[PDB]
Amino acid sequence: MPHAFKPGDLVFAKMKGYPHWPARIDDIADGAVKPPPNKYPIFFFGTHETAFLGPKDLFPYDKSKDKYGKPNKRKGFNEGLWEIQNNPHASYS
Ligand SMILES: CC(=O)N(C)c1cccnc1
Repeated sequence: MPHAFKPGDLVFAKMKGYPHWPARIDDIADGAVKPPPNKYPIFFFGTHETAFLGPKDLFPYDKSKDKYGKPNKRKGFNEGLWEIQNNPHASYS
C-alpha cells in the first residue's frame, strides 16, 4: 500500500494552465523557507522552478509515465523528461 509523499519521490505535478509536469518532492535546506502546512516543495524538471502543492496535484511517476511522459511543446518540458528519466536526484542549482 502507498505511503505519504516524501522528499525524493518522483511525480507528474499538475498546475492550472500547464500539462502534468515532471517533478520531484524536494527537501527543504537547513535555513530555507518552509512551505505552508499540507503543502510540499515541488521542483519541476526542465524549468527548474519551485511551487508548493498538495497531494491532489501530485501523480506518482511510475504509474503515470505512460499517460504523461510524452514530448510537449512547452518550454523546458522535454528537458524535464530527460532529467526525470536520466538523473532525477541531481543538483540542478
Ligand atoms: C513547469 C513549471 O515550471 N510550472 C508548471 C510552474 C512551476 C512553478 C510556478 N508556475 C509554473
